[PDB]
Amino acid sequence: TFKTVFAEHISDECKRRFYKNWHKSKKKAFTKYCKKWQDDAGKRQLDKDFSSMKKYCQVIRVLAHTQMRLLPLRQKKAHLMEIQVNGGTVAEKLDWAR
Amino acid sequence: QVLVLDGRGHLLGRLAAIVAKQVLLGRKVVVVRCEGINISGNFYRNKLKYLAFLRKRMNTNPSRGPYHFRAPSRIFWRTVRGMLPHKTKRGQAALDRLKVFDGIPPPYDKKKRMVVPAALKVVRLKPTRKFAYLGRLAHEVGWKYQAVTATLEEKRKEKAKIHYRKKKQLMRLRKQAEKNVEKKISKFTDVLKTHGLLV
Amino acid sequence: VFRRFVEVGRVAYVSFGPHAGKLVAIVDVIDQNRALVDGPCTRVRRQAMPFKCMQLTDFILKFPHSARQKYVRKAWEKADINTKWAATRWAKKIEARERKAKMTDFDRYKVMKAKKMRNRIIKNEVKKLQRAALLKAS
Amino acid sequence: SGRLWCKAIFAGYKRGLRNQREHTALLKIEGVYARDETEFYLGKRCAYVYKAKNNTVTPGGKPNKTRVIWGKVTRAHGNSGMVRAKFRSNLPAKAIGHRIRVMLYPSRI
Amino acid sequence: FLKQLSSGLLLVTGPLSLNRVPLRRTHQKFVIATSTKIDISGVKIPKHLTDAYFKKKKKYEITEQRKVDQKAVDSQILPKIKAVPQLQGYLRSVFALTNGVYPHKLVF
RNA sequence: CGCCGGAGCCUCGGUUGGCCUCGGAUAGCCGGUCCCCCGCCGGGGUCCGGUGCGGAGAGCCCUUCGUCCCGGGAAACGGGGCGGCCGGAAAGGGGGCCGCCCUCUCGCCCGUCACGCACCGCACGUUCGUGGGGAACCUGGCGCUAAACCAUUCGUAGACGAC
RNA sequence: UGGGCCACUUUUGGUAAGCAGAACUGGCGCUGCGGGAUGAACCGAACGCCGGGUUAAGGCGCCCGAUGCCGACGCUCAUCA
RNA sequence: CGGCGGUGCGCCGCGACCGGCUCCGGGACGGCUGGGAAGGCCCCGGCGGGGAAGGUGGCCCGGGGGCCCCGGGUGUUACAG
Ligand SMILES: [Mg+2]
Ligand SMILES: [Mg+2]
Ligand SMILES: [Mg+2]
Ligand SMILES: [Mg+2]
Ligand SMILES: [Mg+2]
Ligand SMILES: [Mg+2]
Ligand SMILES: [Mg+2]
Ligand SMILES: [Mg+2]
Ligand SMILES: [Mg+2]
Ligand SMILES: [Mg+2]
Repeated sequence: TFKTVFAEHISDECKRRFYKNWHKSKKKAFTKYCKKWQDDAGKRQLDKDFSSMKKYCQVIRVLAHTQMRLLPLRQKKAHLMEIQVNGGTVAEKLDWAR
Repeated sequence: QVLVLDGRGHLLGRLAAIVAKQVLLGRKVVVVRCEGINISGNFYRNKLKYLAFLRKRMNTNPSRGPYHFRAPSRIFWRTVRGMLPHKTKRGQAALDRLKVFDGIPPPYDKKKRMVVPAALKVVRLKPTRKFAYLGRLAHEVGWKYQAVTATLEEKRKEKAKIHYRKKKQLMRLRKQAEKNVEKKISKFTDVLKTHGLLV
Repeated sequence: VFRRFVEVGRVAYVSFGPHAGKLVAIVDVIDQNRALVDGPCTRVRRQAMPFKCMQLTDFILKFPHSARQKYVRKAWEKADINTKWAATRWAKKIEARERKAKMTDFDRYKVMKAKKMRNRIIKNEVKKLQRAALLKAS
Repeated sequence: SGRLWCKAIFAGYKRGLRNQREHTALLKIEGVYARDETEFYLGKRCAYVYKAKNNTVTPGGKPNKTRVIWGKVTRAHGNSGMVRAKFRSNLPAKAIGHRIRVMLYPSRI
Repeated sequence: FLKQLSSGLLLVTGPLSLNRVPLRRTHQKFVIATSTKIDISGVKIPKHLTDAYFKKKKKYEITEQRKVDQKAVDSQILPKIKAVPQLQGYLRSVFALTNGVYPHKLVF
């Protein structure tokens, strides 16, 4: 794995995945990471990361999770997986993904 | 202090014996480009030797039997291990101070590589005799990173070519400089030529 | 393509063995791996000598394939092989190596002190040339 | 203000294939690779330097952690440049493949 | 090197202005003789200095007798080694072993 | 509790200058030139040089007693200590460059002048090294206030754990 | 003690046997040691406790002491050497 | 902080000479043989008489050239032996 970039906003559905006990936690996951998007230097660094991924990587896999609030199941913790992106050049794969 | 040897053009067993002896003596040895190691005898013979080794297996539970590594670096490492007394603390320490790689990783891409003329194919084998390439042998036995290493190696080769051209220009410039300042530096060129450091 | 050949008359340099560092001439070829050599003006008797301990030079002097000591000697003196070999860069490198081996401690200190300044000056002028090339290329 | 001792490696003990004689040690000095080339080092005294837990007295200084077992190069060994060394205490087996200092001062030049 | 004493110990001088080695005794075995000589035959060493002089007596203080003896000998010896170029610098430097330098291969 | 920023203690050992890089052929190689030919400087053509490799790992680089006077030689564009520009992903580079605020004519090579515990013949001396690891002494600055397991629940699980 | 066994050459029965039976000498049994990877009888050599030297049989790519000789002359390619 | 005669050193070390035993190195001298064999120098030692090719010049043919080199033919020292 070369680099991992997350979205600015991640729903509590996916946040539940990161905790073994969501009832006793403070829900602090990504609370300090989310600030990389709203700051000028942070988003400049993010664009630098995207440029590095564009110029170095070979296969691009996108992270997506199911919406479990639309289901009759008891559990509310979303299932997060990696789905590979197949297509043209790495640059346009990354552009489509972003 | 670390002995770095370029494996391209070397014979497997003869290089391994010297590596094992040096490592027992106490040097830290890194063997690089293990896909370029040669073995005497034709490819079909060598691959049947390795296929018989592959057939060797523990009947009761194969997961506990011999481990048949497919990487050329691991093949060389296992040969050295067989030449070492690896069932003792001394042999294990020797194996620890030995390090073996495939291709040329970039701690060592920028360092000069040594060769061992006692274990070179062109010196030890008659030109009419046949030989085999360890990279091809490993690929046909099950190694899965032959092309990746080739592309990375051609990248390294292009970068090294650029560096070598720059160095050639630089030291040609140095020779021009010495020709320029020979009038001033004659007082030392003569005392070096009278002791054999020059020409 | 080859440039040096083992024929009758070519002089050769003895790399190792008893008569190492001396020049011999091929007088006759005995077999695949043995030759008859003779140094008349360089302290080598007529004897069989293997090809493995010799290495040819770019000098050929003419005598019959079974000539005698006097005739080989006169051909050698006519050709002036001693002076030509002394002029040769091969012998220059040989004697430079000998002199460097013979160098002593005081000579080592002298050479160290001299090459310190020689490298310093050459490095400074190299920097000057780099600056000139950079300014003319920018 | 530099090194005044040559570098040697304690290769092993005097031995056959199945018997070990601990009172004699085998040494590789660097740069010497011939029996006729080992002649310089006969009679030179050699030392093994190691460190321990607590201090010991030192000649001309305050006590420190260093300790030394002294020896002497006796005669050559084989054809490849080995020599035989005899130490006033048999070298510990943990010193296999470690540095042994070979001095110069018992000189006869 | 100056002379050998009656006890077999070499009498070494050393120039104080060069390498801070005073009139001292040394052992013939623990030295290396380089192939560099000084035309010292035209130098007179005072007779009174001997093994009895140089032997340890019993904090050490340098006596005026030692200082004046050293002054005489060193003033006699300095000009003769100033006549050899770079010799003062060679004497002032310190011998040491570096990488790849093998004692059995180098002519001392 | 985390990063930047003082003496020390204990303990674990080794070590006693660096080499910063073409790719390769071996019945053949290496370095320049370009009057010439295509291509984004490279490949080739030509020619001239080396090849028991000297643009040689049989090699190269650094080469450490120190300080104090004057002279020569070398430098003058040099030596050291701030902001920008580039240098890298196979197991990411502490390298170069540009402007910089200041300073020295001191660094290197030849000479002149003396001096330092000259410790009285003697051993592990001389580094890498503010080394790795563990406790506390400590002056400040910039910062932050989690999660796992148990207990309970579930049954997509289950001998018990586990999930 | 009165169960023996093994080996060079000789030798009887048996197709043969690590079979069964004899002659000569030497061994193992009663015996450690260096070499033959490993082994009762094979090769060398027999033993108080040690230091230096040198050997036997066998060896000197590495395990593993020793050729890290600029060793000599040839033969041999084996997809079962 | 006495000279001698004898005993030893609190611990760690060093040197020198003597003798014994070993492993090497550097010199120089002489004997024997086919009273060494070959070989060196004295115009191939000189004087004559022969031999042949692993045939030198010479001559003949051809080619690669620009007088030299190369292959074959003949032959008996000539400009090698
Ligand atoms: Mg230390
Ligand atoms: Mg009974
Ligand atoms: Mg029977
Ligand atoms: Mg019994
Ligand atoms: Mg008995
Ligand atoms: Mg027995
Ligand atoms: Mg066997
Ligand atoms: Mg027998
Ligand atoms: Mg013994
Ligand atoms: Mg063996």
